[PDB]
Amino acid sequence: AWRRDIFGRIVWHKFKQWPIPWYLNKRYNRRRFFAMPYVDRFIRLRIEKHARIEARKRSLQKKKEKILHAKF
Amino acid sequence: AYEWGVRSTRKRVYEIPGLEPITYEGKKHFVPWLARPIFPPWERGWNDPRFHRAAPIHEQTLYKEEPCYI
Amino acid sequence: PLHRYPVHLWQKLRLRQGICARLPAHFLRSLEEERTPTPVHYKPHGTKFKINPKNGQRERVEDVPIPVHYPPESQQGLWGGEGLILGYRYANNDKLSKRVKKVWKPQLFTRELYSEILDKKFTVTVTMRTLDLIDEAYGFDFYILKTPKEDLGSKFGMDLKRGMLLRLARQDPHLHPENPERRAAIYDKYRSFVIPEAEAEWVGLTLEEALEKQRLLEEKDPVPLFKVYVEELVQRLQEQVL
Amino acid sequence: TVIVERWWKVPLAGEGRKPHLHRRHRVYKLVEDTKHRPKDNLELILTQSVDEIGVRGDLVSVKKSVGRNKLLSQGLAVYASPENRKLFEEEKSLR
Amino acid sequence: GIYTSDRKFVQIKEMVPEFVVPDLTGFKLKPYVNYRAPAGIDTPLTAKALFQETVAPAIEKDFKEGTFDANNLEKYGFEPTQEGKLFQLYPKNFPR
Amino acid sequence: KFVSWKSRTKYTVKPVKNYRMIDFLRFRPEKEKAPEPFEEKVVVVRYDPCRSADIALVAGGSRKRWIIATENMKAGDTILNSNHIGRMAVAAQEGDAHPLGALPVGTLINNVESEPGRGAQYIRAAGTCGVLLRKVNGTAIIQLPSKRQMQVLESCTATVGRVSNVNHNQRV
RNA sequence: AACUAAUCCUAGCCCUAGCCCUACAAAUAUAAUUAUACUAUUAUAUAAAUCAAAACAUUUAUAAAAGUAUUGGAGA
RNA sequence: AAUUAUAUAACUUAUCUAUUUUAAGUUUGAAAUUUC
Repeated sequence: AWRRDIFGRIVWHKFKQWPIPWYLNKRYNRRRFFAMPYVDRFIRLRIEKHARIEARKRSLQKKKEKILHAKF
Repeated sequence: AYEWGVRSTRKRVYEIPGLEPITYEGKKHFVPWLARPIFPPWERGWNDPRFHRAAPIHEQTLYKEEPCYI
Repeated sequence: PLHRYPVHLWQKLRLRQGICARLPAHFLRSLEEERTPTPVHYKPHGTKFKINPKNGQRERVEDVPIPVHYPPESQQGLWGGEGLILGYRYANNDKLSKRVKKVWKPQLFTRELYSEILDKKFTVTVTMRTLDLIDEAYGFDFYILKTPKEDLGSKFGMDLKRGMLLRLARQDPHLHPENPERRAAIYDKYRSFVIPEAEAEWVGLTLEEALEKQRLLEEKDPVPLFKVYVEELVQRLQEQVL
Repeated sequence: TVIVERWWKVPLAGEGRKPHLHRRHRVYKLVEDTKHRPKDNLELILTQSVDEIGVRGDLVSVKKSVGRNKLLSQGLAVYASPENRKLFEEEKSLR
Repeated sequence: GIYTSDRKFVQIKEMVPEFVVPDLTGFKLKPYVNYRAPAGIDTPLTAKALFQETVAPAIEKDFKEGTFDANNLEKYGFEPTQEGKLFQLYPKNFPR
Repeated sequence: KFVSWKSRTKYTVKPVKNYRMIDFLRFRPEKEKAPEPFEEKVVVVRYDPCRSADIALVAGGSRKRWIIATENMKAGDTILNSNHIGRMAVAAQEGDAHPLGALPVGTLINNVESEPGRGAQYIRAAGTCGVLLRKVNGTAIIQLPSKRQMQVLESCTATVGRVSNVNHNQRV
């Protein structure tokens, strides 16, 4: 199933075989599938980072375009 | 008498009628923002000695009211 | 870069797309609508225009609500709009005196009230103002149902409202068990608040609860492709027969 | 109930804006607080007998907590709603 | 195997994999194929193709005869549960 | 990493890794006895590392339990523990546990409890003795080592005699 | 015509514009990345100060009307 | 030190509680200001 990790990302969680149910398994409950409040800052950075990535590739493309103009 | 044992180590939505509160049972893991489910008895399907517990003495067929001193 | 829509519009965009759009309209309206709580610690201006004494000119007026802090404990009780006013005080109420940090606490109490709809006596944190409102509302059950969420100012009260609305809506026999004649009287007494069962279910539900409920409502076990193809084959064969 | 008013006049925001509060605008004056006052009077009906405040069945005006903490808490007094008030007089009429 | 209390190893026969080796006698397929043999265009099998090849003929015959009902979906090959089969499609209970 | 060491489930007379579990509720009915007066034997007067006074092992019936030793407690002595409130003066052997009602005024006592059932908490140090200043009906006055005179119900248990090391309070 | 050296042009970036976003297996929060039980499972109070007032103390920003009326150790 | 010292703390009165016939004073001082 799709689950949210402690980093705020949504990732597919593959289920594991256990002899006891989840509620009787404290260790499985010990595993954290919830995001902490401080991840809100990270989420904004991810959106900004994605926007930054688009800018960087465009800058990278511009440098490659210089080669086209320079060669021809 | 002196008390032995440091004190440090010493030990709504549900009430609404006609509806059942949502719980993280579907999630299969605890989350603070969902209600704690009430779980019915679990059935392993086989006997595990490591987790098996001996039956009480009184329920034994050989239990006798008279005390036998050995 | 820069976000075309401000951060506050991010919430609106999320509500307009995904499971939030699929949420029931009645519940969506309840969340979207915001109603100002009845003033308690401040008096709104009676008139919208006044003559300034200095210039003798009519000027439009504005209302400044006093800041009031409502602790979560109020969400577990039934407060009649009273709240903790946190701020600074001047000793003896003269500006020439020292400033002291002050927390003003309305006197709070825990008392028991009987609910006819639920036929149970609930021990609740309540203030004297709420008791007057209950009498003005013509009953504790009436007060919970009549009072809006903001004026009620209690999650516990909202939970009672959902239960009362759900109880009234369903004509549930659980009301006053083994007294069918008495059950009808309670429904007739509070008949004004009868509403569709769907709406009553979502009254007072938290956002996390609402999203999970809608997710559960729309969750569907995967359809075995055998069944899907069997119906498709039969439909195609039946269509061919036509 | 506590009522407070800002000491410092806040510049008017006009027709459709919100004034921006400042540090001196954060200081408030206490016009009235029930805590400093003695308990205000409250109207209640004695459902039992209490010493030297009357007898069961009478309507007495007593200070809110003083009446509430002693009479109502023990159960001596009760609140008089409009519905039970009309019922009580009808019951008293039949009495 | 399982390590029980007292630090003693106890091998479990069931958990020990057994290599099922097929008989290659009479089998005409070898590691390599002729360059003389033309290659076949890849046609990955799908549920639609599998259902059409196996399940469709039975229903088509039954539909014309009229001996079709919803209750008998298992008759045409539906499995209500994977329990009872040594190899369960979901959840997978066998190794590669 | 701090775990309480006072976690022994079973009361024992053997030193515990050593700590010997002391009993400050003198009249605890031992096995195979009704809540009636019972007698015990002082097996040995041992040394307690965790207490200034020396502890004397007192055993009766099928139960053996450590207790504080009085001034004249010695090995082989017999110690009586009675719950009955004597109509007349009850025979007093130093170290015996008796209700304040049983004892007469002026008898030195130790290991007294402020409230019935509380257990001995004062006069547990070496050389400390409580004097029964006054006795009336069900109330008695006992002078604690702090010199604070307290009035308690006669149900409270008092052990006759002073604590061992009679000259501990006189140390210079 | 000498050794050490030197020579080069893009690697890429920067500012605005535009634009919100909705981009294998196996193992893992236990001791993370240890294929199955242990042990239940959980962040955060005005932001302050520095700083300015040449120190320091209330105090110190974070379309036009207009830097006007006002406020302020009436001073920054 | 001088001067104040509604941090708090106490008492008195309210307060809040029982019965039943923090604020305002004052005091300590968390401190503040000035001088040494």
